[PDB]
Amino acid sequence: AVINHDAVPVWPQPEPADATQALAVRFKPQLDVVNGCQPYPAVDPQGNTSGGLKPAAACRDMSKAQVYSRSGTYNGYYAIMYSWYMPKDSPSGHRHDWENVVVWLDNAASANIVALSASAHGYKKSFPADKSYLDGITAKISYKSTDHELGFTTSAGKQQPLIQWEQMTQAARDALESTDFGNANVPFKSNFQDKLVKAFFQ
Ligand SMILES: [Mg+2]
Repeated sequence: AVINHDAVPVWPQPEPADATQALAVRFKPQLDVVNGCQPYPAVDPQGNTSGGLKPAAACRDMSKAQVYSRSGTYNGYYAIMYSWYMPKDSPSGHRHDWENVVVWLDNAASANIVALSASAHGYKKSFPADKSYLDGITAKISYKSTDHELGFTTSAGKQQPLIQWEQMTQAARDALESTDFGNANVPFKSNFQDKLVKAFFQ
């Protein structure tokens, strides 16, 4: 069920069990939280989910940091979607926030970044990928309200422990599929392919 936002444990990053999981670890992006909440854990292995916060002192604890990913393919390219949960999106807003960036690769072996798509109010798209947004192969993402949205940045960011959709318990996947996050939507549940279509760079 729903538990207190600050009581959801950080899911430790496991060793990658296969090449899908190792690749998502390798391309884990950096996030520069300019304003608003830090990323928090949204789900635990029993399928309890975050109750969020009613619309930053309650969502600034760096020890709660977490990032999610799901991998797949679309239209001949390889996609790794990285997603963050924030307990609220309140520029002065609503309970819960789900944001995601898609790192597009030509294929999972060559693993050349061909484009980046960042969620915003649709998707901002950097295609061909602007190298000033990459630290090596590490995309530099911002989280900022001017609603809080993702964007690309040249500023260095921070990283979080990654738990992948492919590494979660079934209870956690079921909870992410079924839970009402209100104005926010999990972008890597059964809508994953639909979101990749919207993120696609043409
Ligand atoms: Mg937002």
